[PDB]
Amino acid sequence: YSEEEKYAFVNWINKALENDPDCRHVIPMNPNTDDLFKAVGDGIVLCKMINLSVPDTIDERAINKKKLTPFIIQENLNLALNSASAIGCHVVNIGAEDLRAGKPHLVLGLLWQIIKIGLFADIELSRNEALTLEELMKLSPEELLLRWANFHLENSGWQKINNFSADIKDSKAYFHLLNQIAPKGQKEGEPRIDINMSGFNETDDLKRAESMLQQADKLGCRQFVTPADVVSGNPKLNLAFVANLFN
Repeated sequence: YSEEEKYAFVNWINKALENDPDCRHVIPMNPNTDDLFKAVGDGIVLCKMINLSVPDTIDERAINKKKLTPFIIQENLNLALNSASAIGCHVVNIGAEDLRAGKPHLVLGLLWQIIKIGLFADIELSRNEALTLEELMKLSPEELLLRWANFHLENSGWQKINNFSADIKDSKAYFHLLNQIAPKGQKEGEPRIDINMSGFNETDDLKRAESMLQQADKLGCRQFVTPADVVSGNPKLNLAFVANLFN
């Protein structure tokens, strides 16, 4: 199974459910161990995540938290599966038992589907003034994102990209992106954040991804990729990192 996805998903979930009063028994998880696989076994985390991607999908009142017997748990699990299928996940290949047993590929497969949904949703249910608009509307989340990236990419005089894997491996594009995407101080009350462009000339691709990521952190966006995932052009993890900068 992908250790890189496991790790990425742990740090995302730890951040997402940091202050949830119902997950204190399991959050923060250790990204280097297989506790992501055991943590999922009671259904609570999954249900919670579903509502983060699509609000009001599961009633909190319907999730069982206290005194979890085996039956209560499978109820939690089946509820997670039925609701996820309902928001668009392809989960026909999994039942409560597989989750209860923490099967890697299955757990990582379901988690991604829920995460992607919430990542892409914001790009969808958010724009209008932010943009024939009707035609741009008929544009998929991923293409709309490349359109959005390339926009900032040219406003900074850097060349455009055609993808988020092979094209982003050296961090030079991500650097100008962060640079253009950073707060400028003009709003209700969000202060400017200027990012350090040194690191851009790091020479070692891996040392530049670290520097780039160090800057993404200032924005609160150091998620989904590690220097290694940036340099290997991981498509899934690099797509999620970019969608999050939009989001």
